[PDB]
Amino acid sequence: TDCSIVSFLARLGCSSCLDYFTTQGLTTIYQIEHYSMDDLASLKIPEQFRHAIWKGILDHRQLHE
Amino acid sequence: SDLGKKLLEAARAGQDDEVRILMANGADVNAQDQYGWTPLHLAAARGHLEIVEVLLKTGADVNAVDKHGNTPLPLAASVGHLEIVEVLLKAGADVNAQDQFGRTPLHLAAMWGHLEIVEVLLKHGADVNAQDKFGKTAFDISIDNGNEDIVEVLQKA
Repeated sequence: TDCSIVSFLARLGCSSCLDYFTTQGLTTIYQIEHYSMDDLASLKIPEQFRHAIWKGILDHRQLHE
Repeated sequence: SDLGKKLLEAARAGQDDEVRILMANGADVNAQDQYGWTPLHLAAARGHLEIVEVLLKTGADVNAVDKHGNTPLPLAASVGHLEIVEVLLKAGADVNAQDQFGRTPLHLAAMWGHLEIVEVLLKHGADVNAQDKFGKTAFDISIDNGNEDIVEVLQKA
């Protein structure tokens, strides 16, 4: 199973957001696992995607991997 | 390619005049980054219309795919860049291209609530019955995300 941000965003239908993570050196779901709505806003993720990405991160926390 | 790396950065940053100068000086229009994005992917995702135009005029591949099956059209359709969608379609973008999760441009316009893009995609032959890997149509996704204007246009299409 792929822990890349690129796979995570693909699954969420948010691949258009990838370059906002890449420019900050963010490549794995474990780097962003503790990100708030505010952290995502600070990446300049378009507002329309923030809730979906945040719920994806929450879903990852909810696995208790 | 050094000019190719420069072109990807200029396309990312939305610096049209810089893109034009790099293309005039022989930059590879189809340069790729580590994820398989071209300057056209970057300009479509970040909403740089004049750069999309310049890149297409200087021989950009309108159907270039990254390492997860994304073409530029679904990236523009997702963020709601209607002008970019129409320019890509006019340059021969595959309206029903599917990514690794089987999502089409219609799926992603329906997902992120872009009504006028859905309408433009329908006019260009978007497939209302196309199923993604979860078995869902654009209509099903428009329900899931509450995009009510899109539910009304796709209902029993």
